[PDB]
Amino acid sequence: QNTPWSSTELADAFINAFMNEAGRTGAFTADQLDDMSTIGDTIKTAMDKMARSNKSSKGKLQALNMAFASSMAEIAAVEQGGLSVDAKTNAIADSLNSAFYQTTGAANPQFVNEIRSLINMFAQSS
Amino acid sequence: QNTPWSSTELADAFINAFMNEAGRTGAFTADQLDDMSTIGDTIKTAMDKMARSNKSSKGKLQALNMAFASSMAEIAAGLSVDAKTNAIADSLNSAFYQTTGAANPQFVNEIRSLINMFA
Repeated sequence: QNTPWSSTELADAFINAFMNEAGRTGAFTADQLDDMSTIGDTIKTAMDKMARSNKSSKGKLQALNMAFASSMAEIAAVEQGGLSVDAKTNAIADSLNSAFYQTTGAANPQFVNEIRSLINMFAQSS
Repeated sequence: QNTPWSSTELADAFINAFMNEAGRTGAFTADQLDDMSTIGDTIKTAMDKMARSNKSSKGKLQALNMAFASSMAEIAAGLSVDAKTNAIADSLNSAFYQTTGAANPQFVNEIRSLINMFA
């Protein structure tokens, strides 16, 4: 029903809202933000192609959105520079929540807590 | 050199190796393989352009590799989940072997863990 992946426009809106908020947190280096932007742009491109094949779905956009967030988690956990992993984790979580609010009018604590766990998981292997 | 995100050619090789092995497992539907192929093609193209425009980096290749691996897993997520997950794992191992000369059980275990969290 009320998800960021109900359409390509809202899915784009989610990624763009996240990118804007990530930058405003100040928790990430310029290079880290550039890397996030690259992932976001690539995911949006994929979403656009699937939309055009007319075999797209909320589920497929949802999967690409999870891939986007998983990449964000990896950038936060792996790339060095800027603040601590704990600060980065809070920044990713807040930036995701902002994206959920701007596209759905509500938070998504289940999704965000999953990304929190994912960051910790990636952080272990370093 | 030694990892799939060491260079653009190795990152492409990883994605192409994965797609070929994914098809050979027989665990995925034609539509699933098509979507995987589209996402793979999109990422490779982005990387190829980045290399030539001098906007590439290790950070972007490693993150794009995670976007790919997480996409392949989630696109897959019909048949049983464990069978699909094992197919995703076999495809990852084959891709690591063909690009780095060895498997990467650590990476695969992370992907397994990633699948469990989202499910």
